[PDB]
Amino acid sequence: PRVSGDRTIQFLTDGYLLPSNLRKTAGLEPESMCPVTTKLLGQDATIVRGSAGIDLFYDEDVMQREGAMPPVIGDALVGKGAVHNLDGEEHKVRKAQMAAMAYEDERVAEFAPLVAEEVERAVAGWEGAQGNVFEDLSLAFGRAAFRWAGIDLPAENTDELVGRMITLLDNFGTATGTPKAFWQRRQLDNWAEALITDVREGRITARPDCVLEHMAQLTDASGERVDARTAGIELQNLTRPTVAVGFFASFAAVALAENPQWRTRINESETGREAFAFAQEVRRFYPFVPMFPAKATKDTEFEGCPIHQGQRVILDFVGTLHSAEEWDNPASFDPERFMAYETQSEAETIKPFIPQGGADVRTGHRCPGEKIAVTALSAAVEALARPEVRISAEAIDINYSMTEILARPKSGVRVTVASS
Ligand code: HEM
Ligand SMILES: CCCCCCCC/C=C\CCCCCCCC(=O)O
Ligand SMILES: [Cl-]
Repeated sequence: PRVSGDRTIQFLTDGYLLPSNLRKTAGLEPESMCPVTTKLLGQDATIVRGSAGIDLFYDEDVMQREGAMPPVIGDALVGKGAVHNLDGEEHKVRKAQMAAMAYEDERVAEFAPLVAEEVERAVAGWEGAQGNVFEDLSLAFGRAAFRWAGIDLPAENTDELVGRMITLLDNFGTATGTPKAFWQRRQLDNWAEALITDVREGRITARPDCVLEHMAQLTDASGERVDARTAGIELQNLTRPTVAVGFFASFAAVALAENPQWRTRINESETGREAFAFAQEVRRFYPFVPMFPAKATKDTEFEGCPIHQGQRVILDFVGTLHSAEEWDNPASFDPERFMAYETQSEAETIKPFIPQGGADVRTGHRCPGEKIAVTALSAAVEALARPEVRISAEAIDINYSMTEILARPKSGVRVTVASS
């Protein structure tokens, strides 16, 4: 199945609708698991979804990531030289050091009380006042992430830096926004490089064993220190994605407005199980990652479709999370799907549940921050569910576009907390 011509421009016009539009234009039936091939950025790109597509995408014998993400997105979103761009043993060494920070249960346990405290502070700010879920909980997540990582700055400086991260996250995916995103990336990289250099030179003392110390000690496969700007880029890759949970928190507020019986169950629970299941089904249901790219390292073949060395293979995330072959009633928002699961580690066993990537965290490129992200999102769900939180139901607060990346309600979701 092929779609003719170069469809690069259609990525910007279609956003999250791009993969299902191309499968339709190719003549596939709805719910087909067949790959579809088009041209993007002057080369072939084959779009795959579902369990077999996951197995292909994460097969590092045939897939590489260097050069897969277009720089206009990647250099703004994750920065130059980031772990996302690495392959092979160098990738494994860098990823081990980053997963040691984000993915270890004891470090997650350190994050949990910090994010609960910052969420509670944001929500207290809504009392008798006009709050904004996206802006205020993204800020709360960023404050928690800096405290968690051992980045110790005056409150005004932290808020300003977290604000730059929000501006970057809110703008990197559009034609109008990309100059703003690249401006913020420049300032943040200068800031993080200066901080790493200050730690390495002894001008700033980092808490022993904190994330900041470990990023200052970041080394490559030969044992040599990574340069200071790259280390600062990796420090941002362990703090900015926590800020980005604000997108899921905005959707969670929408979902709580739309699912008042689940909201009641969360408020009446003693266990946190409903809030966890609700947070997971927010990550399954709402659009965040549209798709993600890799490049073939050698000629190969996938379900009768030839895959040429150097072409892109694009895993369609929305189409996997919403595949009727992989899920029962995928268009239904239903936290019961996850009520039998107790931890994020257990949720990893669900093969098509890939909101932050698939396969294995330490041996592949899968996100190492899902435990942090579910911790932050669950804290948000529990605080947003409380009955004194009044979530706006106006159209600009509830609806979101599928044709712009990233997606969120235009207003950010307006909220207030009832007060006496
Ligand atoms: C809104 C929340 C988040 C989303 C939607 C998200 C999504 C993703 C996705 C799609 C990938 C690429 C997976 C692949 O290449 O196959 C990824 C990788 C990564 N994420 Fe997350 N993430 C989030 C939160 C976090 C958090 C909280 C952290 C750390 C504290 C984090 C750190 C990373 C890192 C370091 C990588 C690169 C891993 C590698 O290439 O080996 N992310 N994330
Ligand atoms: C031709 C290449 C086609 C592939 C284009 C892929 C577009 C990907 C768009 C957005 C990726 C979102 C990644 C998740 C961001 C949140 C975590 C973070 O801050 O790093
Ligand atoms: Cl299911």
